[PDB]
Amino acid sequence: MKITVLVGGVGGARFLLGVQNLLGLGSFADGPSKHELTAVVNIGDDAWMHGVRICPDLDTCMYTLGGGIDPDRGWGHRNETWNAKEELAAYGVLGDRDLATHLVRSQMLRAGYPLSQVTEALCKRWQPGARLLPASDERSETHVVITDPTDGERRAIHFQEWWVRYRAKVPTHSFAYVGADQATAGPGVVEAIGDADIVLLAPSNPVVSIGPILQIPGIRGALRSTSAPVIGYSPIIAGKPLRGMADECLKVIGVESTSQAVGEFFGARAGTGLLDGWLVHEGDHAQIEGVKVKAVPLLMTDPEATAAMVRAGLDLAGVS
Amino acid sequence: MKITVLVGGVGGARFLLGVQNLLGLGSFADGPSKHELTAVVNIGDDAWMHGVRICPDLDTCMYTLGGGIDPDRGWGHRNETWNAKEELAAYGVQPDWFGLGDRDLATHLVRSQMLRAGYPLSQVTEALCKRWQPGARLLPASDERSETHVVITDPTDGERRAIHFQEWWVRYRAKVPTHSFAYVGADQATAGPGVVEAIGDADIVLLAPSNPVVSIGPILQIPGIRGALRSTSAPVIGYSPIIAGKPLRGMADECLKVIGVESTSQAVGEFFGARAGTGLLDGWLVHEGDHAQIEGVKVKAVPLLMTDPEATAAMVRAGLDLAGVS
Ligand SMILES: Nc1nc2c(ncn2[C@@H]2O[C@H](COP(=O)(O)OP(=O)(O)O)[C@@H](O)[C@H]2O)c(=O)[nH]1
Ligand SMILES: Nc1nc2c(ncn2[C@@H]2O[C@H](COP(=O)(O)OP(=O)(O)O)[C@@H](O)[C@H]2O)c(=O)[nH]1
Ligand SMILES: O=c1nc2n(C[C@H](O)[C@H](O)[C@H](O)CO)c3cc(O)ccc3cc-2c(=O)[nH]1
Ligand SMILES: [Ca+2]
Ligand SMILES: [Ca+2]
Ligand SMILES: [Ca+2]
Ligand SMILES: [Ca+2]
Repeated sequence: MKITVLVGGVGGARFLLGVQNLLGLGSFADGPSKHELTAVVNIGDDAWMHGVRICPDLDTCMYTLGGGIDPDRGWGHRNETWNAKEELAAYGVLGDRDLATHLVRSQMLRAGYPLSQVTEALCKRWQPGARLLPASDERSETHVVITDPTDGERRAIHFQEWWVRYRAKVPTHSFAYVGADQATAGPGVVEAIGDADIVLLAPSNPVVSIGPILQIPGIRGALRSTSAPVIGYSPIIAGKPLRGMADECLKVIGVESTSQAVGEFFGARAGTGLLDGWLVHEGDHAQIEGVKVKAVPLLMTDPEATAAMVRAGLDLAGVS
Repeated sequence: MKITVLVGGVGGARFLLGVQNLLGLGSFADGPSKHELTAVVNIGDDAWMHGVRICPDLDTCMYTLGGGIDPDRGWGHRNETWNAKEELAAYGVQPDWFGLGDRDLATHLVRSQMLRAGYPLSQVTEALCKRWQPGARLLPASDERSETHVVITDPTDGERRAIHFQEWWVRYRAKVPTHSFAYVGADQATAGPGVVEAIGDADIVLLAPSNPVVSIGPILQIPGIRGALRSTSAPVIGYSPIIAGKPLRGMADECLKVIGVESTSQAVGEFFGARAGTGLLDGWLVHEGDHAQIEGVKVKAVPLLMTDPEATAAMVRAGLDLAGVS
């Protein structure tokens, strides 16, 4: 009755919604449920900005599961304004509702509360119906090393600045996980991975959403050691118009945007890797030595479809 | 050439506007500027709230002179929204009694981040003023902390408590029994950069008709500042903030009562005193129809309503004239 999912980004929040729907948790609860959902949430995008601490993935899971996301925009609060952002532009340097979260979190961190407890405190308001554990209570911020065009020097940029400003506009060389080597697995993270009935890798971006969770010392070891089946979900959805575009962050590490490539990225637990099973969308193929591969529908069209997706993860692992 | 004015918030900014219109400064600039206006701004109301630093007096002048102030509120931005404040309420956090506007919050965020990175307030203020272009030099009385505290009888328990000015003013609206003010940090605060010099090199120094106990007073509590006023060669002209028989914006009467000073122009004048003896004033202007005696102080009844920048401009002229300054 214990399921733990590693997540990052909007897609992670959507996958958790499916988990909740299948198991009657959170918004989808009819009576008190038989299951506990634990999310090990990416902190690689977290940043100090404008004197306040911003944790996008933890916030996106919290708001999404708490039913606070705007149905028509898909991101951000309902009836959001960006007046504070507007004045910040005028000052020459982030919704208003979003800022309140930031002020509260910042006040807690500066008063000594670790992020895990900041998160629990915010979740008393949102009541996501899930345990959202930050991968780490220490800093571990995903950066991108570019060739800077002012002087030609390699520089590390915060992933967030890279994504808006520099992506596809200057040469990019690698990712750096700033602070990761000095970070420890956040409270409960190794325990949540060790005691689970099943561990699911959400179909988030493998490099910058699941990937940085894996750079936290202790987390990768937990995954290799745990007796819970580990089932990963492919993030590659073929069949789009013009056959889609390759993933920009997989490009940075020279990894093809195929279910086969992302699968080899995580690799087989039978070997040095992390996966016992690997789900791909129907019509897609992957053969990976040691890894059970199955094509099923993998579109998170709504919680009902994601619930089917989660159900197929249990079945491949053989978990009830 | 050089005018230095001690100011609070809404009233100091309003008086400062009069200075600007009289001299063709800031928003009122019509051709080459012949004058330099320096404001020494009260920092006694400054407070940390929700993890961000609030400087209401500096902000209100900054917003007012820069054409951003809320016309009917007198504090905070025009067309302000309060969604961020609303969300703080929804999270159930404290204090829920202090209005952090969404537009206003950006100032607080930029200011808080710069101070935390070691920038002194004076530099934060100049930086913020590059966007607003107030047309005046807004000097914090000090780059160090000097916050007015209020000794009340707390209505929860009947106990004596000290509260920050913000809680006295915003939460209780000065309606709790009030016993004294403490200028916590003033004796340890150094006069801000340029403040003593602006007082010394001024052709004239003007005390805006701001709140005497909680707006001008706390400036005068910074050790360096009071000496500059006494030791300066520029005449010091004060404006009574009390228009006897006419209630005015703010709680000046309540603040005067705490320090046991009658709400009359003569009493406020004597509060500040005469430079001939132990005081600070050379001159002291009051509203027409008001009589005031101050030994050592030239007192002149003149119109004293800040109804508009043109009317205030005349008020400024009457100080120059009483000082004998051109
Ligand atoms: N398999 C699968 N992957 C998806 C679906 N929707 C989105 N994704 C993947 O989710 C990734 C983006 O999600 P995420 O890592 O959470 O970061 P985000 O950019 O903030 O949304 C994309 O690279 C997609 O490949 C879906 O329905 N199925
Ligand atoms: N003489 C005079 N004083 C005024 C007038 N309008 C407001 N005041 C005074 O100015 C004070 C407010 O200025 P200040 O203390 O800087 O504003 P605050 O800090 O925002 O309260 C009030 O307490 C009033 O007594 C006016 O027209 N004439
Ligand atoms: O009465 C109020 N005055 C508010 N003021 C005015 C200020 O608190 C006091 O009027 C001054 O301290 C005294 O003049 C603010 C000033 C700021 O710079 C920033 C925020 C506020 C918020 C309030 C408020 O919520 N209620
Ligand atoms: Ca298609
Ligand atoms: Ca004030
Ligand atoms: Ca000091
Ligand atoms: Ca004293």
